[PDB]
Amino acid sequence: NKPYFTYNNEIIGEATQSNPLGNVVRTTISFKSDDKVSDLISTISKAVQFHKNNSASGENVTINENDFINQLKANGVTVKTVQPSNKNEKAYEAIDKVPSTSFNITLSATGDNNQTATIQIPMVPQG
Repeated sequence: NKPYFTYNNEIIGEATQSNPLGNVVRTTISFKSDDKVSDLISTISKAVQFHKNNSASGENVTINENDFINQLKANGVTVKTVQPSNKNEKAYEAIDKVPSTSFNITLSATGDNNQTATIQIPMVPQG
């Protein structure tokens, strides 16, 4: 009766003893220099739904942006704050430099009865 994610409405499996990569989504999110962090999070969030138990309707995953950027940074992405050119513009965070190697982003959520589900989403740099 476990909580679970879907990605574009496909049920994502658990990591199992036999298949420890059972929760790696069959997708790739591409990213490149100048991509807005908000746009990458939006792409992931549109695709991912969490289910707090086996029969529950899907709910939006809310991805913490600080956690997300720290995952990017640990995996060789450098991040820039693009500064506003005057007081009427807003700063935003964007991909600065990309690594050569793919990596997974980890997303977890806690459902009913403090049961946690985790999925891994592959990130593909374009150079």
